[PDB]
Amino acid sequence: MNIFEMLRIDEGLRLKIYKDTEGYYTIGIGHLLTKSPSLNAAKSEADKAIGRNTNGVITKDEAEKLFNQDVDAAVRGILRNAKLKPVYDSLDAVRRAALINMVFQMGETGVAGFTNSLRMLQQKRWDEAAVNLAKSRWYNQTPNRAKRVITTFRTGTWDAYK
Ligand SMILES: [Cl-]
Ligand SMILES: [Cl-]
Repeated sequence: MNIFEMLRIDEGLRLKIYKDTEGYYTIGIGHLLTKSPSLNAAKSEADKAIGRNTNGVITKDEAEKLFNQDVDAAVRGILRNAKLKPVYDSLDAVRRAALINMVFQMGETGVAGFTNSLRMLQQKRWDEAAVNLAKSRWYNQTPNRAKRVITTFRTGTWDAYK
């Protein structure tokens, strides 16, 4: 299992514009297009992202290409963030995939806001960090995905995904 396969299980793949769990326009593998309510603003962002007139539909290839960039961006965002980088550096390979996953879903800003859990992860206090992460809108809004990410952090194994 690896980050790509992990995120592919969490986000799924849709080749036509769709609405995410929060109601925002998305396409592909969890690629957010816009938080605006307009399907047209959504189609525009899609064409700009792909480089062609898409009419809100893309191909598998196009989807994976966006996915590749977005994982790359997630990692570089972590490495560039003063709050995130130390945490990341401190973690083993599996748990790093868990933090990338959170960043991909909620952005660098959001994750960075998990001050206490981050501190507990740095300290390697798995069980306590897992309890802290669960007290969040995140866990309440997408509980199954959250449990999977959280177990990854608690265990350092891919069990939740197997
Ligand atoms: Cl883009
Ligand atoms: Cl969920």
